[PDB]
Amino acid sequence: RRATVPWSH
Amino acid sequence: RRATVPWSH
Amino acid sequence: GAMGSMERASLIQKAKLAEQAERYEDMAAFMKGAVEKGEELSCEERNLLSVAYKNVVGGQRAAWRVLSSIEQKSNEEGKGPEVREYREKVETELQGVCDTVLGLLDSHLIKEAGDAESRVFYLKMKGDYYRYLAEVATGDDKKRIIDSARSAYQEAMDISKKEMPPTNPIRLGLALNFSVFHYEIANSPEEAISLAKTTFDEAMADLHTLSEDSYKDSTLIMQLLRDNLTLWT
Amino acid sequence: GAMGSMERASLIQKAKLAEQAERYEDMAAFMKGAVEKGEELSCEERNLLSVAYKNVVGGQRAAWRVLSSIEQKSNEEGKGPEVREYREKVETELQGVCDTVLGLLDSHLIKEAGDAESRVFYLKMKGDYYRYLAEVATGDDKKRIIDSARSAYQEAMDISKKEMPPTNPIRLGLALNFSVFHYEIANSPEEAISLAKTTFDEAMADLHTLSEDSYKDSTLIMQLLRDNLTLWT
Ligand SMILES: C=CC(C)(C)OC[C@H]1O[C@H](O[C@@H]2C3=C([C@H](C)COC(C)=O)C[C@H](O)[C@]3(C)/C=C3/[C@@H](COC)CC[C@H]3[C@@H](C)[C@H]2O)[C@H](O)[C@@H](O)[C@@H]1O
Ligand SMILES: C=CC(C)(C)OC[C@H]1O[C@H](O[C@@H]2C3=C([C@H](C)COC(C)=O)C[C@H](O)[C@]3(C)/C=C3/[C@@H](COC)CC[C@H]3[C@@H](C)[C@H]2O)[C@H](O)[C@@H](O)[C@@H]1O
Ligand SMILES: [Mg+2]
Ligand SMILES: [Mg+2]
Ligand SMILES: [Mg+2]
Ligand SMILES: [Mg+2]
Ligand SMILES: [Mg+2]
Ligand SMILES: [Mg+2]
Repeated sequence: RRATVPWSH
Repeated sequence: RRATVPWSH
Repeated sequence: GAMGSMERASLIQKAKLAEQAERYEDMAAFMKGAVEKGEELSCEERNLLSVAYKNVVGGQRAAWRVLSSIEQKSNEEGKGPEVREYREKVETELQGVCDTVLGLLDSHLIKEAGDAESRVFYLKMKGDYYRYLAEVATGDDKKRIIDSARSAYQEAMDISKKEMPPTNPIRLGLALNFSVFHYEIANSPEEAISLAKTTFDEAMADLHTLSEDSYKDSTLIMQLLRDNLTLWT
Repeated sequence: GAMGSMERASLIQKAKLAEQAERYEDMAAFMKGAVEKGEELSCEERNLLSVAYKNVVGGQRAAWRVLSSIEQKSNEEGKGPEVREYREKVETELQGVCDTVLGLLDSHLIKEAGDAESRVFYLKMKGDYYRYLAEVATGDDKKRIIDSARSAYQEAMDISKKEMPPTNPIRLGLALNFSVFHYEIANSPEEAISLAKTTFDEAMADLHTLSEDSYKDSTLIMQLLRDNLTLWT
């Protein structure tokens, strides 16, 4: 899916 | 690592 | 309890939704509420209970191991109370979850469980959660915690050998976990290896009696026994 | 707050331990306690705050999407209140975390942030957490929630264009997220694509000024912009 930042994990 | 059951995830 | 006003069936339904959503704390809280309705659990419901709490305590144990490793390094030859404090916080939370599970088993799942498949399941869980307590224990009660795990596993083993075929998945998983208990809690690697090997071999000899679906279930846990034997030898 | 008795430095240290242990709820609680000490945050501390809360809300959003999808299917042509109730429970918890983050930003991180790198960072976070509120909103305030996200992102954009080079990672990440806001919240895919493309191209032209380490930082976020453009075209 499309990216946003920060990301999780 | 060594296995036990149930496992997580 | 906070789940006392929710219908049993709704708690079970929500536990299944929580499992799909990977919300394991919620899943465990829903299953605790279902247990506290006072009725026996079905096989599927027992499985939900065990998966929910394993996921909760598994995250806590993994975090405890990370923090313990940092604490060990910080106490070697060559930064204040914070690492110990935070390891203790995680430890206390983990102990609380184990105490909760053990309390559900003692009030009153085990005493009402008469069929082998339910009694062995709950006694295995009792051994597992005393084992998790033993992983973090250091005080005057450590030996009693280890013996509580051993005693629960041993009763489950005795019933399983009398009442279940050697390929029964609960029997196999019990043996897998009791073998790990021997290896890394009781300092008995030879007993751990002997249990895993005899369990594997006896299950192999009984596979011919199974349908394709039962064969798949049993061989999956057998592969875990083999994986552990490969690691240990 | 429950962290009021712990030293600021100890909260920061424990947030870093929690990050290593993958205990993101704890990490976020420690960082909230550090913010509430009332002192400005360093760059590293801002990063810890944003990672902690993103991991918390990310799990909630993922769970909300699973439950929403089940609820949608259960309302198609062709099982009681439980799915809606549990989706609402997760939704309310998510909204609570967003409100907490927005409250930290409003009391008083944004008003004390004078340097571009801190002000843009906090305004981006404000846009992000209003955006998460917008993902679940349906009432009379939905348009105002969307505009609150837009207004925060726009102020951050205006500062970032005046005060930061086009390769600055905060500027790039702001553009990435504001572009996603345009695409999937504001129903403005053309604006989303135009923002991602101009941001990517302007950063490409400024890479020559960077060291190897800064080059690596900037190109990582540029690749996310390119990934989104590839998905959208
Ligand atoms: C957990 C926190 C610790 C370990 C302290 O730091 C995490 C990372 O913080 C820095 O990265 C930031 C950063 C990330 C980078 C893209 C990671 O890729 C590197 C190495 O660039 C992802 C994280 O979500 C974070 C903190 C968040 C943001 C967004 C914040 O929107 C309010 C805007 C873009 C980006 C910027 C701020 C990056 O500058 C370092 O430079 C990294 O080295 C380090 O991994
Ligand atoms: C989340 C729960 C739901 C979806 C209801 O069920 C999970 C699984 O429950 C059953 O598996 C059990 C089972 C697992 C199997 C090894 C999964 O491999 C299959 C398909 O055999 C892993 C789980 O930890 C669980 C519930 C736990 C145990 C241990 C419990 O110790 C107290 C003993 C061994 C094993 C037994 C009980 C398996 O019989 C089904 O047969 C599976 O099909 C299904 O995936
Ligand atoms: Mg009823
Ligand atoms: Mg202790
Ligand atoms: Mg020997
Ligand atoms: Mg002080
Ligand atoms: Mg709602
Ligand atoms: Mg067009």
